Amino acid sequence: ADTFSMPKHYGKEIVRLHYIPLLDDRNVNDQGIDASGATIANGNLYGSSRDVGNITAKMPTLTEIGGRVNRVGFKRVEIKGKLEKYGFFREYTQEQLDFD
Amino acid sequence: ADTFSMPKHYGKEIVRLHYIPLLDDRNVNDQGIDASGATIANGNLYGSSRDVGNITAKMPTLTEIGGRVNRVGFKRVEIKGKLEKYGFFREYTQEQLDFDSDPAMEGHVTTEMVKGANEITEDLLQIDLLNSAGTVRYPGAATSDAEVDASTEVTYDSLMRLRLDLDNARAPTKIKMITGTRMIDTRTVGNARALYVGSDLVPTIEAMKDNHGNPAFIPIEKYAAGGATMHGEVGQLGRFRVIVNPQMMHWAGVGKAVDPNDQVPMHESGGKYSVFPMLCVASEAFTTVGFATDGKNVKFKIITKRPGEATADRSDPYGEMGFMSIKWYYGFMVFRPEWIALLKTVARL
Amino acid sequence: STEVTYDSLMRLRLDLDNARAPTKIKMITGTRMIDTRTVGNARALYVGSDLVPTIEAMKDNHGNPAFIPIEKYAAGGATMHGEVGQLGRFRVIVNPQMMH
Amino acid sequence: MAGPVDNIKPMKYNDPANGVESSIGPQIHTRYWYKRALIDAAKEAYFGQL
Repeated sequence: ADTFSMPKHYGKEIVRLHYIPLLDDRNVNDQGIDASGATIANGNLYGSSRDVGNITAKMPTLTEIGGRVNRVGFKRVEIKGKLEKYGFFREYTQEQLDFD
Repeated sequence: ADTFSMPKHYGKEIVRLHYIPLLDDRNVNDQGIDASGATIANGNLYGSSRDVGNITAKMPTLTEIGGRVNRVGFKRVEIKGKLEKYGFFREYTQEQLDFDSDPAMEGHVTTEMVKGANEITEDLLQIDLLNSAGTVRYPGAATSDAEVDASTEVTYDSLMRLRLDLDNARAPTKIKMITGTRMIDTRTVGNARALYVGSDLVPTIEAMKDNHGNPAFIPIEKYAAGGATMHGEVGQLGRFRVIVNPQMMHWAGVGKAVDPNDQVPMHESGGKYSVFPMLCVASEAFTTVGFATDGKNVKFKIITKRPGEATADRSDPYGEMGFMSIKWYYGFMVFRPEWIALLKTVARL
Repeated sequence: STEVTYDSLMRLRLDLDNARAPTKIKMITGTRMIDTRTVGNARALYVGSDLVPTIEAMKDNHGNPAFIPIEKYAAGGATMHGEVGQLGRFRVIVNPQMMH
Repeated sequence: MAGPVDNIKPMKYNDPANGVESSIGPQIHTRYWYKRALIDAAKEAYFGQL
C-alpha cells in the first residue's frame, strides 16, 4: 500500500478528476451531428458497441462537397477520499511498580 | 496488411487480370476439334474432373496419319477494387478554455480525439475483412443466419471440415508442428494456422470435447516449452492456434427466437440469439489502398482554426468559436477470396 | 453399409501378407520425448482428401482411436511427402489429385 | 445514402464509371491497371517418382 500526505488547511477530503475516452458508452452528450447534417442526440460515435449491424451505419463517411457532419464531444467525472482519527490510553499507580 | 498507393489521375478503381489454366472448368471456349475430328463445345480437355470413366473418354489420342485433331484454347478473367473517404470535426468556444477550472483540458481533449481517430481505421479494416470472405460455415443444418439455434455450436467435426475446405484451396500454412520434449506433463502439437476469436467464446472453447470424449483444448502452458508463442495466443484448439482479440465484433440480434427450454445460457440480444465469428485470414491475399500520400506516412489531414480575429467573417463579427477537423482516404481490394475462412457459432456453453 | 472398418483393413493386410508383398517402412521402437507413441511395420497407402473425416473417426476392437497423427511418432522419423499418420499398419498419404 | 443538401452545385466529379458522366465532359481513363497478372501455381505429382 502507498501513502499520501494530506495538507493542513484544506479540510478532510480529497477530490480527483477522471477523463473518459471518445469511443465509450459513458460519453453521453448533445454534440452529435449525423452524416447527413442532422442532430442525433449522441456524439460518442457508436462508442462501446461491438455489433457489426450497429457499425457501418454510424461510420463518418464523406462526399465531395463536405459540409457540417460528424460532430463529437467529451466528458469527465470525479472521485473522492476521506480521513479519520484513532487512539487509546492506559493508567496506573506508583505503588504497583514498587511492591511488585 | 499491405498498402497500395493509387495514382492521382486514373479515377477511383483498380483492375487486375487473372489467367485460367488449361484443365479447368472456367476455361469455356470454342476450339473443340475432338479425337476423330469434329467441332464440339468443349475446348478444355475434361478440365477439373476427377471421375475415371469420364476422364478415359476425352484423352487426346493420336493415329499414324495425324490430322486436325485435339485443339484447345485459353481464357482470361478480371478483378476490381475501390476507394472511399472519411472524416469528422469538433468545435468549441473561447470562454470554455478561459473559465474552466482545469488548465490542462485542451491537451487531454486533443490526445483523446487523436487516439479515438486512430481506432476507426482498425474497425473499418475488421469490418472489411469480415464482410468479404468465402467459405462461410454454420455447424449443423443451418446454412443461413435465420436458422441459427441453440444447436448451432462449434464442434470438432466442423473445425475439421473447415480445415479440409481451407486445404482444398491450397491455402499456405505458416506454423510448424512440435514433436515434444523431455519436459514432464507436456503434449505434442501438430502444424496449425492462426485463428482469431472474440473473448466471449472462451467459456465455449474451454468446454468442448473431441470425437472420443476428451478435452480438445490444449492450453499454451502445455506446449510452450518447445514451441513458439505469438501475441494474444491462448492455445491450440484443433489444427488452429486460437488468438483472443478483445475488439472482435459479432452479429447481435440475428437468429431464431430464444427457446426457454434449453440447458445452456446461449448469449442473446433482443429476444433472439447472437452470432459470433471465428476468422482465419491469411496475408498476401487482400490489400489496402491509400491516396494523396506522397510519403505514405501522412494518412490523416488535420485542419485547425483557433478563436480570434482570424475567424471574424460576417456571421460572427466577434469570433467566439474555433474548430478542428480530421479527414482521410481508405480502400480495400481482395485477391483469392477463398483464402479467408469464417465460422459462425453461438457462445457461453 | 460398405464403409471403412478396422476389420477390413486387417483383412487387407493379411491378404497382402499372404501374397508375400514387401514392406519398406520399419517400426519405431521409441523415443525419450514425453507424449510420444510407438508404431509397428507399415506400408504406404494413398487415399483421397474426401476420406479424411471417416478415417479420423475409426475405433479399434477395444474402443480406442486407431488414427495416430504424424506428430506423435515423428521423433523416430520417416516423414514421407504427403504422410499424415498411421491408421493400422498402413501409412496414410493424402493425394489431392485422387480420382473416383 | 449521400451527404447534406448541396445548395451550391459546383463543377463536380460525379461517378463516371457508372451512370452520371461528369461536369467537364467525357473521360479517357476511369480505372488504374495492375500490370502484374495473377497466375495459379502448378500441381504436384506423387506417382511419377515411384
